[PDB]
Amino acid sequence: PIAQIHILEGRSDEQKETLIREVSEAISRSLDAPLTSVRVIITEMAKGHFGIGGELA
Amino acid sequence: PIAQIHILEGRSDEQKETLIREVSEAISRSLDAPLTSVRVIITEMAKGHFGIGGELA
Amino acid sequence: PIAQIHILEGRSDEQKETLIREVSEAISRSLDAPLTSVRVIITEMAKGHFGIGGELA
Amino acid sequence: PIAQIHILEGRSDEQKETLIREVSEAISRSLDAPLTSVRVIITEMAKGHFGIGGELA
Amino acid sequence: PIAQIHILEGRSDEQKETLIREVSEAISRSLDAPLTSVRVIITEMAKGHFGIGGELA
Amino acid sequence: PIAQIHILEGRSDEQKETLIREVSEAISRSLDAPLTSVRVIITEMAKGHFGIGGELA
Repeated sequence: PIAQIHILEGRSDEQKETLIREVSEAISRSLDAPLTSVRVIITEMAKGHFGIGGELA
Repeated sequence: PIAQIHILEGRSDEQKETLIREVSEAISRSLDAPLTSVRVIITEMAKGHFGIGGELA
Repeated sequence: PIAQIHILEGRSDEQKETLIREVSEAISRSLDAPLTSVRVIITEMAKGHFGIGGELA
Repeated sequence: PIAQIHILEGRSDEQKETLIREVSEAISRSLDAPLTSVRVIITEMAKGHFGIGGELA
Repeated sequence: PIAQIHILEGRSDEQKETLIREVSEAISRSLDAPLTSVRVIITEMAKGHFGIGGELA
Repeated sequence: PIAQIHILEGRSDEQKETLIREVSEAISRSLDAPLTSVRVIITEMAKGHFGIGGELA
């Protein structure tokens, strides 16, 4: 499986490193698929590039 | 709804702020869905990262 | 500009046609870009594929 | 945060429901983000649309 | 490298198989990357979901 | 067709320029579609934003 997560900028390297592993584990557990086949892509968004209800977050 | 718009870099903060609101309004109008449920993601592409007809824009 | 809009399935072809035109006009307006240069992708989501808070919405 | 997970088709609704909840809880854990603010998109891939090394896997 | 290719539906399995192999070989060539490390995703678009200039193309 | 390729950062401008053309040619050949209708988006990922098997590449 291939997961792309869109998150707001500001997180540290450690939180994003935990994000990749815990999500890959949750995908491997829920789908009974090999952990080694799971790939995770983290995409950071600037505050001016993400909107909720037509307004910036 | 969740909209991701791929645009070329070079726009100002104001044009992208208008982009998020006007697109979210157009999605809310066309789908009769609550404006607050609409999310918009702006993804900027460098000139060397976007091609048309096999050539750079 | 290229826009991909994730929406829950269930809309008619007429509503999804309205969604493409209203969003394209909104993108062309906010960025002062040629309308013919704007492309919109509609990606439908089944009720079993979209979640909010880990729960299927 | 918004997550889009590309998986090969074939899973049941119960497995894809488990996938949405376990991933959302993993994202909320790693980023200390509100669970209700996490959205997950499941995009199924036919066996004829996914390739590894130019060969259909 | 991971490639997602949005195409209008209608192609045969043989053409979409050719598309995956030719693109993977092109990516492996340009980046000097291992072919087995290249994955290609084909995302079909209905004629009612793709627009050019706000009009369904 | 619209192709988005997720590649690791570190490539030069020339390798990415070759990537756009060779992939657009492979898409145009495999689908018998006009080369001018093919668009390619290159998305770079930092080393801390891409995982394989729950670990960083």
